[PDB]
Amino acid sequence: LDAELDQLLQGHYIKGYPKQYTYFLEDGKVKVSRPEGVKIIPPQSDRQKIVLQAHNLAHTGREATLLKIANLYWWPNMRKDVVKQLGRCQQCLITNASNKASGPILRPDRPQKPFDKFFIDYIGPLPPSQGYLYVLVVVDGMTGFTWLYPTKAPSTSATVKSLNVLTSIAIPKVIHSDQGAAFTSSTFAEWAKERGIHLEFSTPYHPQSQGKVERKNSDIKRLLTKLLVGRPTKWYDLLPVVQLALNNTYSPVLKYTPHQLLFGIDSNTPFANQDTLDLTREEELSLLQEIRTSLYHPSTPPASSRSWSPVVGQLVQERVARPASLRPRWHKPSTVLKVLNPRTVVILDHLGNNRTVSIDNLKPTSHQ
Amino acid sequence: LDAELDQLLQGHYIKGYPKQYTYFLEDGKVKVSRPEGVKIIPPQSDRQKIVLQAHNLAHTGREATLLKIANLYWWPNMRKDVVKQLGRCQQCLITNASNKASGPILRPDRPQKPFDKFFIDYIGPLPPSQGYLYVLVVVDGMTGFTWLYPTKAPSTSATVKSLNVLTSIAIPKVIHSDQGAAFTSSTFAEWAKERGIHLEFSTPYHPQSQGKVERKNSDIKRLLTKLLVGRPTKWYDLLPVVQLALNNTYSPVLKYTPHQLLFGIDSNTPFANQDTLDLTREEELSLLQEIRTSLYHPSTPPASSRSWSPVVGQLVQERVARPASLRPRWHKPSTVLKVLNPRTVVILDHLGNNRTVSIDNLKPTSHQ
Amino acid sequence: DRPQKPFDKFFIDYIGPLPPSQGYLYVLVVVDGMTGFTWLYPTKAPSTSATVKSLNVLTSIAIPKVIHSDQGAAFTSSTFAEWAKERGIHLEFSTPYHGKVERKNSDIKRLLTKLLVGRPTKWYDLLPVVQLALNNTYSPVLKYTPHQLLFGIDSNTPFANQDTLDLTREEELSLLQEIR
Amino acid sequence: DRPQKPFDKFFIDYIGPLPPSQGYLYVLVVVDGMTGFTWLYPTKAPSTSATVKSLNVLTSIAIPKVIHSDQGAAFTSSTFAEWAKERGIHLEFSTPYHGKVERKNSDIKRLLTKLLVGRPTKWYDLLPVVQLALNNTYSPVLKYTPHQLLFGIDSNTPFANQDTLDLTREEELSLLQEIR
DNA sequence: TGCGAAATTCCATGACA
DNA sequence: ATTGTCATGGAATTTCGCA
DNA sequence: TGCGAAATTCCATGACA
DNA sequence: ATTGTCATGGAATTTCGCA
Ligand SMILES: [Mn+2]
Ligand SMILES: [Mn+2]
Ligand SMILES: [Mn+2]
Ligand SMILES: [Mn+2]
Ligand SMILES: [N+]
Ligand SMILES: [N+]
Ligand SMILES: [Zn+2]
Ligand SMILES: [Zn+2]
Repeated sequence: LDAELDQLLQGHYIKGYPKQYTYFLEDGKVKVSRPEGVKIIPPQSDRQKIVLQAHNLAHTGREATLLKIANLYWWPNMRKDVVKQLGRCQQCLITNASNKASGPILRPDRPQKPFDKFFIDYIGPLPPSQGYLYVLVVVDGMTGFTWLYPTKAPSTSATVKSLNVLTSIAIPKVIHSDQGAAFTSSTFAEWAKERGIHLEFSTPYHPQSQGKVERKNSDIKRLLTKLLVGRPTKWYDLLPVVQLALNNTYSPVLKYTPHQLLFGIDSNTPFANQDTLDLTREEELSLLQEIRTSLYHPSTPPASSRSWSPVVGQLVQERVARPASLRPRWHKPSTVLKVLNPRTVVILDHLGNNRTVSIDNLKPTSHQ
Repeated sequence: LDAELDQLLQGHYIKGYPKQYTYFLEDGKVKVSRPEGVKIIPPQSDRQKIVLQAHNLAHTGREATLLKIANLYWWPNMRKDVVKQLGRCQQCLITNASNKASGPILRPDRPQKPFDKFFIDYIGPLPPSQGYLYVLVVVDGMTGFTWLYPTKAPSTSATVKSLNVLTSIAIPKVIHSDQGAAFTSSTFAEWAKERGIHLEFSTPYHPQSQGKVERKNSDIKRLLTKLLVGRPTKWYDLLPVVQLALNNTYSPVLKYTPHQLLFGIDSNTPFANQDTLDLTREEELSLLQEIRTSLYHPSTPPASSRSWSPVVGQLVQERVARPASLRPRWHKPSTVLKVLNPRTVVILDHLGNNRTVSIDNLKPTSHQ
Repeated sequence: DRPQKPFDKFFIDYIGPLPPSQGYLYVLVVVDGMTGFTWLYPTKAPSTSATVKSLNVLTSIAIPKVIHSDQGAAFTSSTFAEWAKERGIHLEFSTPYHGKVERKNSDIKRLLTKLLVGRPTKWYDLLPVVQLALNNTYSPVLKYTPHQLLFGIDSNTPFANQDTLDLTREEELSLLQEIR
Repeated sequence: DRPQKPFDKFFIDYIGPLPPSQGYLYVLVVVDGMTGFTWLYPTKAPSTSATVKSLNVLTSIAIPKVIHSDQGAAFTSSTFAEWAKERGIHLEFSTPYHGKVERKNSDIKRLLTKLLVGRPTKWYDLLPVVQLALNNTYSPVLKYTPHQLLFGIDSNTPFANQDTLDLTREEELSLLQEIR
């Protein structure tokens, strides 16, 4: 109000308003001679409404908002008031993009043993082949050894059917998957409990988390493609061929096929490696245990120059999953309960539920 | 054949086969004692079929192919034969991904004058509003000044209707668009010829090329979103508001609104800039010509460490546009006729048609 | 006193009734005072709402400080009053029955007649070219065309032939044939 | 002579007819010679094609150098001959009417009976557990279970109770009740 | 001829397709 | 026959207000 | 204790979602 | 309650074959 502006008009000094300038009255308002021109100094009691009207024109960020205000007004520390507003505009907070990258990816340790962890996932739909439209892909964590089962749907029941056949060979400690209907259903849960299998789940909408299997899907599709060139897309009869082909293919970085990681000896397939011909099986298994421990493990990459890591109690926003046309891409702000690791957090989604969430599906709410 | 292998068995030296090793016969085949073990040296007349069978198992690249062959065989310069095969496998060439990035983007000069160039494009479909489903976005190249027209379809006829209304203000030299049905039709062509407007087209499937307008679409949608928060998505009545809002918004880097670039003076809208109050219109227009020439222009960024630039006569492959499920993502190899610029080429698509194409839709065929 | 700028004042007025053209009967004429730039809008009536509908399009591009009009029914209604107040546009009325602007209004009436003759129905489609003409026509007073004054540049459509504008003998008689 | 490895030899044979279980009547038994690892496949017949269908699944995981069988009809057909030649699998026949492997074949017949009793129809569903059992059962000869010999590791399902395998009095009489 | 804070500029990030 | 663009908001850098 | 070429390893790029 | 991955094919680096 007129409070602070009065003493200013007389010429006695107030903190914030530089004394070297000349402040006067004209047309009813307090003005000031600034190098860029003459600007109205509104009363503090007016400043909020102003910042608001300016920002609201096109819902602009800091500078683009400031530049409108600086057209008519000047007051001390303008951006501070501008930013106060931005941090309060529900509409900008939930609609704007982030301009801060996720922190650098973790590279989890390779499972130590075959059957310690399975990654599973569905591929499809695909062109119908013999009435089948999907492929269930199971990928052993440690070996990369992969099983494929053609299905009619990505259903719990088709999953159970296939895994009963698979587990006839061995039972895994853990099975990891995404939060797909087929895997989160309680029917599947009970099938797992019934066998002492622990179900592990990827944070929501974060397929990197099943990276092992997503990545294997790529090869599966790539080789199916090559094989079906200029033929009609009858992929049903090729699953068995692709399974075999891939399980017996060298990873250039490991110098081992998944089959060799699984069994320590090639079977009767072409170009079978013969180097352990003379060792007894036991000598073979002993050399296989050593091969398994000394495999290459990638290291976490350098952070990008403008990343953020999550801090307990930080205000953050989860990404809207399937956002409707012309609706916000972000949820309202929520609070970081617990940092499970630099790339995974538990947030209270201010409903409020506990959610475990990847930082790739998060932005740090702007302006504190 | 037995030719070269014979002299080898006796112990007299042949080029390529290191003399320090011992070559012998056993089980009917020529063998050799290599540090990793004993390997069959097949006759040159056999080597191709071998590389082929190995590569064909899972259609593997260089190393992963080599490692299969090295299980049974050794011969001089194995990878050379491996690579010869890879460069001939139609199926790998058209299905594999590239592992070489496009060269660094060009930053074209800003049009010199308003109406020198329009970028145009359609947004939609959107939730129906008053029976309208699209928005025609016209963006003047130099100013960023943008016009919006609600349409029922992204049709030639709706385009012509809208641009007749727009061109009532001025006629542009050039109109640039993508190769959308609505703009490539001859009805549109004739509408352009009828007015001395030159039609310019983005290379196929390369929206960066209409970057100006694509980018403006983002703001249009972003502001429509903010404005429709918690309301039903009635966007028809908001187009006029968004047009105005955006045309009068500062670009922080230029420190000018598109409106000011267009007219050199703000109109009666909030926070109108008053700095040229005292100049005559002519003094204003003179200062506007100077503002227009000295605008910020980005510079081409640094090449990424593994990029390729196109060379006349190079074998390259165009990306398949809408590739069916389990079909190749690349077309057969074709030849670079002419390098229009480091990011644009004319290729003979071995049908053969002339096509002008962005390097972003190209990979350099592998293995020469 | 501060020199005259574009957007300082828009002068509006209706022309018609005309012959029906694609369902339309009138023209709302908007002339910027400083520049002499002309905008035309076809309407079905000279009503407050046909005015508001049309000015809404124009005021999406540029908003004038002041609108000037005669005391036409359309412009003196309280609806139209409300409409302007909403936009901080000030209304200004020439007194009942009483420069650069008035010449433009005359030009429009005349240039229309020059082309409606022979085809009194095709005027809707001609409104775009009519405008480009009007706006790329040299002012003898100022050295410049309204396009140049508006945008600070030459236009890609100069009307190098400042034209007859005048009704020839074939027309005078076929315009006196249409009237009968 | 080179020591014996897994995949060196698969021993196959049919068991049945059994009581109908979900449409199936037989079991194709595949036992790896070196490891003693067992794979079981339900079939509707002991035919070349039920064999080929089943081995196709198994030979998607691992291909044996040699298959060994009796001179069963299924295995001596030229179809089955063709099938193996295609895969570089060599066929090997025990002479008509004539170690580690034979014990396994006995175990399977016995362990099945131990559970089919009371529920002669539910065997299809039990084939998975039957296998895990067979393959996580300690060999007294070798220190190891076939799982360990196959994969070079302990399994997450050890069958710590090497079990009765023997028919009790309640069963002996209800298996003699089923037969009547 | 130098200090603390404010104003400005820089620029990586992401989204338009 | 052609070619990426730019709002954004923390950080880095420059300028201001004062001696 | 050093040269030319071959073999191997490195690693950015892109695609699975 | 959880976490990216790896085939690929030019380039960079190491090793080999020979003195
Ligand atoms: Mn009138
Ligand atoms: Mn038998
Ligand atoms: Mn677009
Ligand atoms: Mn997936
Ligand atoms: N880990
Ligand atoms: N350019
Ligand atoms: Zn806002
Ligand atoms: Zn291939």
